[PDB]
Amino acid sequence: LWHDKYTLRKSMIPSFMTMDQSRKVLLIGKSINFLHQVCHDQTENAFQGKIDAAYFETSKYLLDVLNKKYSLLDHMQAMRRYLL
Amino acid sequence: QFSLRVEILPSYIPVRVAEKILFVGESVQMFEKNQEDTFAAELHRLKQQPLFSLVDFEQVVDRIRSTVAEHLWKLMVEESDLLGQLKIIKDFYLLGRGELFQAFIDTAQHMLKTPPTAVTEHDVNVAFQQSAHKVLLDDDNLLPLLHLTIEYHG
Repeated sequence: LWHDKYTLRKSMIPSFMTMDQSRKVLLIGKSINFLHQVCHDQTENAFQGKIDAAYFETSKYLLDVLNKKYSLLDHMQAMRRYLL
Repeated sequence: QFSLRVEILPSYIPVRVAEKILFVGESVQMFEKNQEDTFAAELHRLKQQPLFSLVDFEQVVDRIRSTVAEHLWKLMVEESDLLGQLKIIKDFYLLGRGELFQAFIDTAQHMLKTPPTAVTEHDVNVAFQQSAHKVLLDDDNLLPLLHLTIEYHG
């Protein structure tokens, strides 16, 4: 649900959003869409501050649900002890 | 005793949740507080959604499912003691109390090597009853619940 189903449309980006800002929305939308289905969980200058506010909160929450409900880190260490 | 339908079931609905529905209901019809109204608000809420989102349809079903299952386990073990009943099945079905059978075999032996007739069905229920008393097992409970059968004439 990460590699596909999301495409940055180069044609319909408004001029008043820089090409880098358009990759922070495609990443906040994907971070919430993936948090619901697969993870199985449910919950200008002020404009630039809104994107970053929606970034430094959603992503920081995605790791918490991915380290407490699934222990993503505890598998990396365990996948070195045995498989390596 | 209800069933499920597949030839009429919707397309986008998976069979997994369909099975979940079939169990959460039959567990009520057979079974004849706050866990009743709150869910009604949840179901009504979905009726307001202008787009059917399966990813949410399950988060309300599974909670309802886990609540009745948690409520049913409370009765199937604590109130209606399953351990005692399983302890009965292991003893008699699976020959757990083998000491009862070596005496029953010792007595009800000649009356079974002959081919079976219409009378042998009662000729053993007594011998089995003579057995439980022969091993000083005195319990009017669970004693008449055990009835040996004779598959005769077919």
